[PDB]
Amino acid sequence: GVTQTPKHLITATGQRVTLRCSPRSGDLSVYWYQQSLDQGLQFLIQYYNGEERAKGNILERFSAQQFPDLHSELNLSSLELGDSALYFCASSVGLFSTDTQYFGPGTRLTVLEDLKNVFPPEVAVFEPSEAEISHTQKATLVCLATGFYPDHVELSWWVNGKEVHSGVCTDPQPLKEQPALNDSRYALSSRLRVSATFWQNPRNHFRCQVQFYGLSENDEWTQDRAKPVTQIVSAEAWGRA
Amino acid sequence: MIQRTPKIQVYSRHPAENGKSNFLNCYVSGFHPSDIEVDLLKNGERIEKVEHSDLSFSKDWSFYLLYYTEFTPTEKDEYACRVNHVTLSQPKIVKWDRDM
Amino acid sequence: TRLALIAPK
Amino acid sequence: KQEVTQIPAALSVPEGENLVLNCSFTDSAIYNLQWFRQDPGKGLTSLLLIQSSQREQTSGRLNASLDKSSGRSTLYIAASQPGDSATYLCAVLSPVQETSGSRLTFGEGTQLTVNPDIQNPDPAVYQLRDSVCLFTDFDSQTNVSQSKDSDVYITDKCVLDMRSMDFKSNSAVAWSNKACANAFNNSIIPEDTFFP
Amino acid sequence: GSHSMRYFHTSVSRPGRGEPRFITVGYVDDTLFVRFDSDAASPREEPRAPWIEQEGPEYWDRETQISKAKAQTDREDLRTLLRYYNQSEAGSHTLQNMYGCDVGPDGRLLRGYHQDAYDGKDYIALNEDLSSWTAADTAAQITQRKWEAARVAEQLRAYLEGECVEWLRRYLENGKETLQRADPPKTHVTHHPISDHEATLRCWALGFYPAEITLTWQRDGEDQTQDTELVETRPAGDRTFQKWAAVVVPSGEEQRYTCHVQHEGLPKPLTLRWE
Ligand SMILES: *[C@@H]1O[C@H](CO)[C@@H](O)[C@H](O)[C@H]1NC(C)=O
Ligand SMILES: *[C@@H]1O[C@H](CO)[C@@H](O)[C@H](O)[C@H]1NC(C)=O
Ligand SMILES: *[C@@H]1O[C@H](CO)[C@@H](O)[C@H](O)[C@H]1NC(C)=O
Repeated sequence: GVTQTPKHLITATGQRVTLRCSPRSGDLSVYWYQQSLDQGLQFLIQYYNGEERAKGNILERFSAQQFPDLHSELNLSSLELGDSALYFCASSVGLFSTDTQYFGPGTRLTVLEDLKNVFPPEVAVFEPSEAEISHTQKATLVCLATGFYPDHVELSWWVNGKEVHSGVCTDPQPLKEQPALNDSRYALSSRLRVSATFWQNPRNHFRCQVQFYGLSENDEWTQDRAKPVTQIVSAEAWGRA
Repeated sequence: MIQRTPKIQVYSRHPAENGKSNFLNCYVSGFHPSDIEVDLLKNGERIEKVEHSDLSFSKDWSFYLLYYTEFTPTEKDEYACRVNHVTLSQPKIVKWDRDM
Repeated sequence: TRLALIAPK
Repeated sequence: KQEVTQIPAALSVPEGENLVLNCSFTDSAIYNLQWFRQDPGKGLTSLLLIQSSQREQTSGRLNASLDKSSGRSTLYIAASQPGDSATYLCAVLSPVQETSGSRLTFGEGTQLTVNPDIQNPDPAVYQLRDSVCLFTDFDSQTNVSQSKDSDVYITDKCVLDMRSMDFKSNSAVAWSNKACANAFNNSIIPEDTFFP
Repeated sequence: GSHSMRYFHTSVSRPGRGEPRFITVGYVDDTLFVRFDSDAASPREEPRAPWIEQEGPEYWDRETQISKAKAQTDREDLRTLLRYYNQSEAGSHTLQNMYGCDVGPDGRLLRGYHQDAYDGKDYIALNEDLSSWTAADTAAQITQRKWEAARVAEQLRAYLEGECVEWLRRYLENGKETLQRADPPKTHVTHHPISDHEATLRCWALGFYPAEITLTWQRDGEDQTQDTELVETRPAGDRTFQKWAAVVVPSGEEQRYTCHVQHEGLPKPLTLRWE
């Protein structure tokens, strides 16, 4: 369906970003929406065959356009803290009021004042308890990514090089480690529960992969430590007995 | 391209009587396309302040309009309706007959 | 009342 | 002037029961009304599209009604399953006075949580290999309370599904880098919770 | 008897003189009750019947926005049909639409309508089953495949089965004294001698509503339809209509001709003579 690029974007105030979108094959109209915490899903602008159709309460510093290949770009310039939101792109066959729009995965944008608070997470896995194995005949591994800011993280489990979704649970939203501080580091926990016989085999390999989205290359880094760029941090376990 | 010539009827709203105010009507219908020139005439002169109805069409898509204005007929003044259309090379003028 | 329909040709 | 309001904002119900989600809009001049579900990490999925002059739409276990004269809409969900857990959004296609074209107007949304029925409850608190404590296998009526101390970190309940075994289990993790005997003292844990 | 509510639309393009001219009107039976013209100083849905003026501001705000969107949509269609028929952008072209519903004496739906035209000829029409289309040429078939994919007929069917009949009943009750109270025609016969041996007897019918009327001449009781000059029913300008029928009669046999007027405003058909 609809594809949006990039997936995540973390930059500073006063910067300028570009969000790309590609409608479905045969779709002639494209839509842009903004979903923030204090306003919900809000309409921005709509283009139809490279021409502007409808327009909402869009700021002058927001520029959008549609190209002859029907893909669209949305320029968010002079970014403020309030611009941090989830931007969706939708498309439709045309302008029929009896049809529906098809939305894409969205682009998550977080605007910060200074980037000195951005940190990648530390990933660690925790082997199941022998008391749980002997009581339920099931084994539960717990993964934990600590100390990361902002919350642009994607956690996944891997078993023998293959991603698994059965028996997997992950927290819906990361929690603040020091909620008294407004620039607090976040933390996220996840669980994977398999049969005790599967965990007892030392042939199986378990991997917790945390996909972190950090600073892009457009932002200057003048600090001693390494630049917190979009990276992957992982922890693994093999299982015994 | 479908081009249909307008039919013309020029009449009064009420039965005409010399000295009484009335309304002189010119009903054009059965024409295509919609763009049309209709003028009401008094002794050959174009009457001003002439109003017309909103455009509409029949079941065969042919349009119709009613042009009208106030007038007071006399036995000495002759009224008529002038219509020009793409289908008419000559501006057609139909005299107003009190008995029709 | 009128029909609410946007159906381009 | 077109404003959409959805009530309630959150709704947690046990598995299997029927559901009623409400939606209201101010301007009755609409072209259609839609119901979307929004999963985190993914976009919006169209559930039902009610035309302007239609009064109801049905697809599967979903039924939605529309009344423009009253400006209301209701989404009926029969036999709610845990897979229906999502944020249900109510949208309206309508124009605005003295503007170019029409657009969609969304509501705040209703966060629906269809808690699964635990077949065989078994509350217990274990300890995992540090490179954390695991309160797991507790019924849906168990309430997980946040830790009083900020240095002690506690997550909320979360449901994993072992599909090959028809097994569902709620769990929560509590840890601190400063014992699993008093980690969940704030929560109303069942006294039958097993402590090895 | 039976009643109907219809909406007419006409968009005429004027390449170089600005945006296309757009005029839409609404009728209940033979009574105009709403109008919208794009050339007006303030393009708004305006009342044309005293019984429709009792609707609130939300009624006129809705019908104005729906007519404005209809105007803008036809402007996109006028450019679209230029490519369908390979026509120059310099010529003026017409787009017409008409939709409505007929109801019976019990108020139930009798027939729903929706059909479009381009330059005076049929384009695409909603069939009587409210679930299919009839296209006139290959260009209209392009539109047909678009509307079927977008399920346009489903909204039309819902409107013709519901909103069209419900609001038509509201207008018939709110204007009962004008929409359901027929106005009989005022009748009289005039004499016009042509020659010294023949004359013309014209049977007048004035100020009647609705426009449906039947004028027939009878000579000793026989219908003179072959020799009856009949003119089209014409609006008087005050919601009423006019019509007359004339027969050339020889001088001295005027009393042997009788006029017969049929109208729903008459409980009994009226027979008149030259007097
Ligand atoms: C928008 O951003 C792109 C890339 O950042 C840039 O090339 C373009 O000039 C900007 N403005 C417009 C109107 O596209
Ligand atoms: C939702 O609408 C239904 C419709 O009758 C009503 O019974 C119910 O009370 C409404 N719910 C709320 C929370 O207002
Ligand atoms: C748990 O306790 C909170 C305390 O505010 C309450 O709001 C909630 O209804 C309780 N139950 C659940 C299932 O969260």
